[PDB]
Amino acid sequence: RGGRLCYCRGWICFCVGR
Repeated sequence: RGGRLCYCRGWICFCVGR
């Protein structure tokens, strides 16, 4: 899982941390 996952999809990018 790493820790924080940032997903960028086009002109919007969100990132979630656990």
